[PDB]
Amino acid sequence: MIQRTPKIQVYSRHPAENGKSNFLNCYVSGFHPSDIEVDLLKNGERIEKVEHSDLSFSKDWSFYLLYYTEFTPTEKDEYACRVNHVTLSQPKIVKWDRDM
Amino acid sequence: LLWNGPMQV
Amino acid sequence: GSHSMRYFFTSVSRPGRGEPRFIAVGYVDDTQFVRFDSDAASQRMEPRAPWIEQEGPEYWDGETRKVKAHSQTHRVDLGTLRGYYNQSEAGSHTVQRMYGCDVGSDWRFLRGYHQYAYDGKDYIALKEDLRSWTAADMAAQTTKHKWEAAHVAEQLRAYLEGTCVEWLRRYLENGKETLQRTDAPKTHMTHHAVSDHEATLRCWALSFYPAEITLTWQRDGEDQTQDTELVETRPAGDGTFQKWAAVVVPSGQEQRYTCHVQHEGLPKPLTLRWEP
Repeated sequence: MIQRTPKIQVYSRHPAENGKSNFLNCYVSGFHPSDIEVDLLKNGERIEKVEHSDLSFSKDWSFYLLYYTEFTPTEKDEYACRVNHVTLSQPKIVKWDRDM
Repeated sequence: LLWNGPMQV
Repeated sequence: GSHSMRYFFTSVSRPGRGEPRFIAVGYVDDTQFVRFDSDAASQRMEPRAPWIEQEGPEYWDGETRKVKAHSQTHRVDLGTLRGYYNQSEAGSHTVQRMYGCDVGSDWRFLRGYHQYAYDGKDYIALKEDLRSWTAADMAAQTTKHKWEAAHVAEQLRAYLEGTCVEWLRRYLENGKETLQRTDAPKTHMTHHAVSDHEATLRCWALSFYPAEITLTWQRDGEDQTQDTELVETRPAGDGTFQKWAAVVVPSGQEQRYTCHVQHEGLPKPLTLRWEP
């Protein structure tokens, strides 16, 4: 059995602008096997209204998925991606850095 | 369009 | 220029939890146009791009029948492979299949492929000539002999050289408004002081299609691939892609560094330079 730990990127569809409708993306790639838990967090609380892409894989056979939610950035709110997978001894939280 | 001919390993 | 149609299939066994998960997805270049998910309510091949929605109920009934025959084949295969490797019934295993065809700028057949993986590793692949197989190990030689006896390669090759390229052409014509597009990257450079002696330059590529791109930093026309921080190309979620590349430079020396962007959508490669 090969096990590959996920790579995680957290980013917006469009350049972030306070008060303006946008999408927050958590892109999880490079992982095996396919069973993975992904949650978008607002100030540490799980967002329910999250969509995801259909499971696909790259030429090395590792899987990738996009999770995304419609949101409005405000100056106060912190967003993060929480990921769990068999390669992770506990959930990895990755913060949304606005400029990135 | 899918292939109609996949065979068991 | 060149185009491709690819189908991707995953099957995951569920020990003590019944039927295996099965997910099938189809792509023209980097655009998903169909899917099937065993966990979904429809139990039908579903559309995922606007231009495939115009195919009639005969198309959908036919793709549904063929995707379910794929599901049944993968169902048997997970049992057969557990047998071949004498693995316990306690563990989950994965089969992955990918096949498809490339055409050139003349929309004529360029190449076809069929790859099959068990637990994230090559099990058996069709060779470039589409006439024979490469089997990864002694278990896969059993499969190889069964597929030779049943002349799978000949009937798979008739699909990859015939049907596959004919329906790719049909989809390229029906999807012209979106499939034939090349969106050149929108590019910009940011500059962030780290200290009085060092600074980060970051080169951005946004809103590009397809996903294939090169972003490279040069110093005095010489590659900098040892000190470049690079992220993997990522989906925006609207059908375009994003990427950035960063380099830490001495303060006062920003004008020595150039960011090189190569993309199918660009007449010629871009060079970007930081100017205050």
